[PDB]
Amino acid sequence: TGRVEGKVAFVTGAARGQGRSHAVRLAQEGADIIAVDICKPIRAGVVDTAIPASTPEDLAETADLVKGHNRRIVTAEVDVRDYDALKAAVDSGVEQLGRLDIIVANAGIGNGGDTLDKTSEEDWTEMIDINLAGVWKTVKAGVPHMIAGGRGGSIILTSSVGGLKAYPHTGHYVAAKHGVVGLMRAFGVELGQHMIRVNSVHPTHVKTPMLHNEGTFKMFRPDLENPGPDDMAPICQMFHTLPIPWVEPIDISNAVLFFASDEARYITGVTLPIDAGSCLK
Amino acid sequence: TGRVEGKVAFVTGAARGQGRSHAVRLAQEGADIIAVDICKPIRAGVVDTAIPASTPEDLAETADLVKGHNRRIVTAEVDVRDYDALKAAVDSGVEQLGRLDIIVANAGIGNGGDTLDKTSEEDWTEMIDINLAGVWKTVKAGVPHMIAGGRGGSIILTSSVGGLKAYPHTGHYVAAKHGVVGLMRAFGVELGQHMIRVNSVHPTHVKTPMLHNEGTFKMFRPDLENPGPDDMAPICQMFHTLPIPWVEPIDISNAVLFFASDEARYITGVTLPIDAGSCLK
Amino acid sequence: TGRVEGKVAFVTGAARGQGRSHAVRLAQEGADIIAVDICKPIRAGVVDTAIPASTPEDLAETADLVKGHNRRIVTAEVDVRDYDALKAAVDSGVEQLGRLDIIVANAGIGNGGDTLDKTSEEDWTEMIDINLAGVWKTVKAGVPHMIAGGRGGSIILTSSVGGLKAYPHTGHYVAAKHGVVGLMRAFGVELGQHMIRVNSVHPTHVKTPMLHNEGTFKMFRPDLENPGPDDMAPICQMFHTLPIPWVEPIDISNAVLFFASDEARYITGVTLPIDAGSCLK
Amino acid sequence: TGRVEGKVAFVTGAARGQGRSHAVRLAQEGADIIAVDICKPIRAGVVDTAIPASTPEDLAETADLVKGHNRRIVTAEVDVRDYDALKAAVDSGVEQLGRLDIIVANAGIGNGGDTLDKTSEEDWTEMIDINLAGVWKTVKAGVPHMIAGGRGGSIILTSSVGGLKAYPHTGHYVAAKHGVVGLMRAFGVELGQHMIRVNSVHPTHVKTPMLHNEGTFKMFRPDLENPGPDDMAPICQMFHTLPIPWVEPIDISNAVLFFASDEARYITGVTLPIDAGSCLK
Ligand SMILES: NC(=O)c1ccc[n+]([C@@H]2O[C@H](COP(=O)([O-])OP(=O)(O)OC[C@H]3O[C@@H](n4cnc5c(N)ncnc54)[C@H](O)[C@@H]3O)[C@@H](O)[C@H]2O)c1
Ligand SMILES: NC(=O)c1ccc[n+]([C@@H]2O[C@H](COP(=O)([O-])OP(=O)(O)OC[C@H]3O[C@@H](n4cnc5c(N)ncnc54)[C@H](O)[C@@H]3O)[C@@H](O)[C@H]2O)c1
Ligand SMILES: NC(=O)c1ccc[n+]([C@@H]2O[C@H](COP(=O)([O-])OP(=O)(O)OC[C@H]3O[C@@H](n4cnc5c(N)ncnc54)[C@H](O)[C@@H]3O)[C@@H](O)[C@H]2O)c1
Ligand SMILES: NC(=O)c1ccc[n+]([C@@H]2O[C@H](COP(=O)([O-])OP(=O)(O)OC[C@H]3O[C@@H](n4cnc5c(N)ncnc54)[C@H](O)[C@@H]3O)[C@@H](O)[C@H]2O)c1
Repeated sequence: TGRVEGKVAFVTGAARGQGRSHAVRLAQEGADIIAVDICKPIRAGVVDTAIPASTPEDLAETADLVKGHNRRIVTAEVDVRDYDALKAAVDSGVEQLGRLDIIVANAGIGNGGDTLDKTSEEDWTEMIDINLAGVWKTVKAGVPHMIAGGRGGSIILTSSVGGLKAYPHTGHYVAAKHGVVGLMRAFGVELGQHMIRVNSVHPTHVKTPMLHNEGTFKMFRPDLENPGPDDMAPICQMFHTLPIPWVEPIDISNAVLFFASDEARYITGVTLPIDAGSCLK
Repeated sequence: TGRVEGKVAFVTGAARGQGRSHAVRLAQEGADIIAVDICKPIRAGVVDTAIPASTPEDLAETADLVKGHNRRIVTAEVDVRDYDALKAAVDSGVEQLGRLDIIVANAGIGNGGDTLDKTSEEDWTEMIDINLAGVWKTVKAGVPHMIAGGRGGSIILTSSVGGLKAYPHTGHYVAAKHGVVGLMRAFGVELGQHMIRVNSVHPTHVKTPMLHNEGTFKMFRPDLENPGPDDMAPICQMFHTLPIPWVEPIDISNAVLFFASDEARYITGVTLPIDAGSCLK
Repeated sequence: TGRVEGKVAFVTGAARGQGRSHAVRLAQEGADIIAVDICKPIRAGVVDTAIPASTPEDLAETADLVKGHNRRIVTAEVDVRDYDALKAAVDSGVEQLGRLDIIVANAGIGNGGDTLDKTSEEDWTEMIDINLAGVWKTVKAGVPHMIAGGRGGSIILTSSVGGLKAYPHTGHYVAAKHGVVGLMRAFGVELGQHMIRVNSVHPTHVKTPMLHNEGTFKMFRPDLENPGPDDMAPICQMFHTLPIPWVEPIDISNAVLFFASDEARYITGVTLPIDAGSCLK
Repeated sequence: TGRVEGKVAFVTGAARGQGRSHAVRLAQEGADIIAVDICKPIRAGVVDTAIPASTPEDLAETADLVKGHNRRIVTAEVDVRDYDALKAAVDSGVEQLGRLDIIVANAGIGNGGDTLDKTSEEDWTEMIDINLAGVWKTVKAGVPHMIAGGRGGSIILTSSVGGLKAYPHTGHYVAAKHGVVGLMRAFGVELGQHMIRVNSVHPTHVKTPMLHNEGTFKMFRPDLENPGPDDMAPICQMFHTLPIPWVEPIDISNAVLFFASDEARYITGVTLPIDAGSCLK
């Protein structure tokens, strides 16, 4: 039997990166998946962002990978900011798949890059709306289905090392990610009575398009004209106690899997770094 | 002679409660004050709140108390959500008083009271807008004046025990107050280069109208028909290691004063509970 | 293929309880075991302790269980306080089993029960010597074998909820268990360069003879003449967010297994509660 | 009126450095002092230490400074490891001065410098005995006098940044200093009933002979033949968010004074860094 055999997991930001990885790993271990992603640029008139937008095709690819593990998947192209649309998608996914046992609130963005005193209200607001309020909305949408099932469940919120410590030029993201720790604790204290566990994962740098993009390469290596990942690697590695530059999506997925599984049945309220020792520094 | 002699402090939520106490204590110790408060109900059409709104007269009373210590005060009736209006008020205050050395981001609200899965988006959004984004706006408005002075300075953010641990029916407030810890850390890492310190205070229950109101008395003591503070005291006391029911505004002001003063010149990045040992439980 | 297939784990306190469970779970998942336990009363002339001593037969039983999973086990009856004897036992175990990949520093005691200001130096010293210095000695004995292997490895220290928060009448234990968090961090920063991860587990109450003994029953339920586990259960449950009285040894072993496995290859420096939400309170 | 007018403070490690500063600062603010220090080398046959020993004359110099503030002082040359001697000294001090309101458990050492896997049991044991068990003994000796006074009180334990995070080659010290956080929490939960507050201070580098010695200069600047403090400054500064190389004893004393004073009457259970932002990194 797989470690989440017979369960259903709702994963946001599932089009690519960590969210894709979570969908696929959970499916490998026996779960069917409700996979949602915006699949559009975050800001309507704007495609020229450092972090590229995801596409409908990215989400279709996630679906094909999940089906390759002989599991079912319901996909929906929906913005976690649009609560009514998100709730409709989750409602339909639970109709189709029969239950909801696991929530992985993974969807998130980067924007901005100014000091916090020079950050625009537009960048601030978008950041809070997705990375904090969107996580709230994700749990709010899924949890009535988990409660009604009467079997308990497991909720994993994606924070960051930035939910535990700060770094210059990321302050709006740090505020949001710290707020996610509050959501984890608040939901944990309210939902424990239903044998629902709530925990957060805190990745260091992860090899996804959020990290590996031209804008980010240039920010980490302003001394170079056309830096790539190999140029950024030694700078990222300085943040770690283990001598690696970043973790992989599978590393985060393996933590999510642990929390989702019955092997972590009595683990709730925890902030778990998957950070190669960043938080020891 | 005073511990903040010759300094100027910008205090939000100064109409009453802790913010009034901060303004008066800092003035007692030699600071002039830029005091801001919304001075009206939080939600335009709405006075049916458990926590009563502040008034213009409340802020005028604070001003009289500050003047009683032979210090100057500039007051403004402004909502911390309205960044342009807040910035204009602070700009005018610094014109009048000559400098800005201390920021105390104290303004905050309570609302709601449902479980977090049942919290309205209206209540959520108002809470984040004031208790998280309002604190960000407060620092953003004040800090250019502190940087430009070239003398360093001290920024104190008011979080809560709720910014460190959760309690049922307060989850949106907990998310905001945890976000405030992120703001503290983020501003701390960015502003240290200017010899600006950033720290947060985390009160337990404080005797102000935010705690002492009819709605709250009845909520803490549903067994009584007309409960007052004496009836709520033993319930609040159960949260503490020291056998007291709540701290007073002066207790929070004394911590603010410590952080504002040169006696805390090299203290930055700290989360300081004034909590009667709540966080030991 | 087991999650620790082909590895060797060194587990202290392996005669019963959590340590036995760790040996057996790790064996089930493919590891051979170096299992050590004092197998005698902690204090030479003294058998009438609240927590009963382990016996040689207890350790023989652990061995039979590991062999039942078709794995190899080397046992040794040794006190973790006797560094030279412990080192000799580990040296022999590694000779026999070929490598050392995982260290589980699980041996521990309770004693005392007075307030910390009334705790005897005898009780203090024994507590520190086993629960803090014995953990240090365990890692010190095993890690040269792990380093010399050149394959990286994983070290798990057993702390407690008492390594993160205090409770009356357990203060010497709390000091030791907080010291264990220091050892985890210190070894983590030093050993990361070898791709050796170091983490700590923090159990709430666990159903082992350390919890389930006549002395402890009477302490939790002084109102009863002959209390048993059922009488203690509701008191223990008040410490938790999930409505359970205690976790089982397997719950701790499943966390140890996660950290020991390649699925946690980049997780280091973490304090992981398996505490049913005790640390949310 | 001084901020600790009419109080008596018991300070260990009072011969020089931070302890001297605490004694003098508390005296300046109106407290009489029971000042203890070993005033001898730590290890009987041994003066070849990087950190120089204190002397009886150092303690006499502290006493002269306290008397210069027109306060009384009782001095004793006593090792905090010798509980019976320490208790006898405190008992006599309280006879002479009439009460005990404040305890400052400041005495501490450095030794060793190997990795934790290569640290001798001699160095380990001395470190735990003084920096952990010595702190326990200090509170144990003083606190009955505080309890019996019936006026409440304040206990400050000196930990370190090393009680919150680790650094290579300091692991035994880190274990002890983390244990001190456990003592603080344990005493906090037990003594709150008596209106006794317990808190810890966590200095970064402090300009005392523990930091400023030949051995340490050479260790921080192996590239130089005869390095002094000016050469060590930029290396220490790299650990901080504020651009300073170290704090001064007065900075720690100002935090001790705050906690000792009625201005911190409801503050208990807190870990307070005076660290120039080290813990933000
Ligand atoms: N990549 C890193 O280094 C790193 C480090 C720490 C934490 N994180 C966090 O991990 C999580 C996953 O990020 P990732 O690395 O996979 O990045 P990613 O950008 O590859 O994936 C994020 C996915 O979320 C989706 N998304 C964003 N906003 C959305 C919205 N409003 N509604 C629905 N979907 C939305 C995106 O379209 C994208 O497909 C995020 O919360 C991120 O903040 C990332
Ligand atoms: N009272 C408690 O028990 C308690 C406990 C922990 C933390 N806190 C926090 O302490 C701080 C002070 O609260 P208090 O106890 O003095 O309560 P209070 O309600 O007496 O005072 C808060 C003041 O903030 C003002 N304010 C609210 N929203 C505003 C806005 N948008 N713009 C400008 N001013 C605004 C109010 O008008 C009021 O005068 C708040 O951040 C609160 O969350 C309070
Ligand atoms: N049982 C609980 O509720 C609980 C809660 C939190 C943490 N812990 C910790 O979990 C760990 C395991 O305890 P357990 O619950 O399995 O209790 P247990 O008493 O059943 O098992 C502990 C084992 O450690 C062995 N041991 C003790 N001192 C030793 C020494 N000097 N040298 C070698 N072996 C020695 C004992 O003989 C015993 O076999 C301990 O570190 C304990 O402090 C236990
Ligand atoms: N100096 C730093 O950079 C630094 C940084 C963090 C924490 N600390 C801590 O601050 C405290 C004060 O150290 P300091 O900087 O003033 O150093 P210091 O060496 O100048 O002073 C420490 C004093 O403690 C005394 N002492 C040591 N062992 C003793 C014992 N067994 N009994 C009685 N007295 C004893 C010494 O004789 C000395 O007078 C210590 O706990 C230390 O670990 C220091």
